Amino acid sequence: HMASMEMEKEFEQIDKSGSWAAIYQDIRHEASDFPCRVAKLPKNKNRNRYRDVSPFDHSRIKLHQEDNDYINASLIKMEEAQRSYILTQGPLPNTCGHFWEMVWEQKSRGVVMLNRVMEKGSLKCAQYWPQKEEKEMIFEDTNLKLTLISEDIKSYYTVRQLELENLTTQETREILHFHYTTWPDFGVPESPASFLAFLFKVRESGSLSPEHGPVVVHCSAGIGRSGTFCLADTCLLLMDKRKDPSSVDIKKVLLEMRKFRMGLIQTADQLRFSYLAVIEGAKFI
Ligand SMILES: O=C(O)C(=O)Nc1sc2c(c1C(=O)O)CCNC2
Ligand SMILES: [Cl-]
Ligand SMILES: [Cl-]
Repeated sequence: HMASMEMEKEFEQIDKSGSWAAIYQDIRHEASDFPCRVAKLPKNKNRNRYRDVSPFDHSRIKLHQEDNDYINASLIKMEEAQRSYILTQGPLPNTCGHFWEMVWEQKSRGVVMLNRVMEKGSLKCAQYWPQKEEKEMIFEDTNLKLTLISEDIKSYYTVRQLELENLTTQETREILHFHYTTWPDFGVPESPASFLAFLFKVRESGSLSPEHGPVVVHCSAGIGRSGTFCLADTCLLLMDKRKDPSSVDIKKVLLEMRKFRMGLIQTADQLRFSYLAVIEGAKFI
């Protein structure tokens, strides 16, 4: 609760001085810079959505195949918070099989999608999941079948139940798809409240629990909206875990996160929203 007070005070000071842009640029300046050799290999060029968004070598997810283990995905491991997330780009038409291979191999229970397939007339992500029950998808390169089991469309987000089957073994797994449909690219959710309800729904599902593989989180690039979501979740969690006397430094936590994947949170206003969500979330809880 001491942490709640200090964070509100910090928020108000930043807000009054109009320092969000400067503080965000400071974070960009001091963010970790690690090699992305595998990502930059010529043969992986068509596996990357954006030339300026790559996974670091040290934290990238490796596909368990022998010919090419590369996917644009990173493991964010928050030690104190005991949270792990896989942040990845919105799959390309040729990497949908890879995406679901990763989900299978990493034993993820949930996938958090923070974008729409089409945004402002532009394709931002492949249609990597089935839209009708009787029309399943088969990914021949990775030998997986994907079936839409059910779908619940709400005003701010959609929750789906998917069934992923390893065709090689005929083993099946239930995957939860949490699709936030009202979060504009390079923007913020319509309110802290609707963001928090979404986050709480993801939390309640067990998808973030140590008993499962890490949740898969993605937007178009897997850094802007994806970064905002994970930062808020982790910081909210730390607000609860840490006893007085304590504080939660959102800037430090974000820098910690950026050790695992570049460019997490893409605008100063997304950073500001992160503060708001954590502050409001903590008050509610
Ligand atoms: O989807 C997000 O929230 C996100 O970070 N998107 C990003 S990050 C990023 C781009 C995009 C994009 O969507 O066009 C394009 C240029 N490079 C950086
Ligand atoms: Cl969509
Ligand atoms: Cl950046």
